[PDB]
Amino acid sequence: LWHDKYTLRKSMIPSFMTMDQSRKVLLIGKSINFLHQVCHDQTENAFQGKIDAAYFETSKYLLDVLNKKYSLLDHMQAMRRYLL
Amino acid sequence: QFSLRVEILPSYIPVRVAEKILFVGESVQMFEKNQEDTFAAELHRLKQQPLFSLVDFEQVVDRIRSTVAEHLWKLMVEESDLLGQLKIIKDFYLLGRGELFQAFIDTAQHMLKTPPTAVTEHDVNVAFQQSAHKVLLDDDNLLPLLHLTIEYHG
Repeated sequence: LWHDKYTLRKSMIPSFMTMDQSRKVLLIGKSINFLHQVCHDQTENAFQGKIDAAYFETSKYLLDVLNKKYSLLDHMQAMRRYLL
Repeated sequence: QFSLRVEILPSYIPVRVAEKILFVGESVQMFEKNQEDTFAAELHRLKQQPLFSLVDFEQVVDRIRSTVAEHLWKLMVEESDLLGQLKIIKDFYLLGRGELFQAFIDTAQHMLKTPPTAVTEHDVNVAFQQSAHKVLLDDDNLLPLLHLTIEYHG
């Protein structure tokens, strides 16, 4: 649900959003869409501050649900002890 | 005793949740507080959604499912003691109390090597009853619940 189903449309980006800002929305939308289905969980200058506010909160929450409900880190260490 | 339908079931609905529905209901019809109204608000809420989102349809079903299952386990073990009943099945079905059978075999032996007739069905229920008393097992409970059968004439 990460590699596909999301495409940055180069044609319909408004001029008043820089090409880098358009990759922070495609990443906040994907971070919430993936948090619901697969993870199985449910919950200008002020404009630039809104994107970053929606970034430094959603992503920081995605790791918490991915380290407490699934222990993503505890598998990396365990996948070195045995498989390596 | 209800069933499920597949030839009429919707397309986008998976069979997994369909099975979940079939169990959460039959567990009520057979079974004849706050866990009743709150869910009604949840179901009504979905009726307001202008787009059917399966990813949410399950988060309300599974909670309802886990609540009745948690409520049913409370009765199937604590109130209606399953351990005692399983302890009965292991003893008699699976020959757990083998000491009862070596005496029953010792007595009800000649009356079974002959081919079976219409009378042998009662000729053993007594011998089995003579057995439980022969091993000083005195319990009017669970004693008449055990009835040996004779598959005769077919």
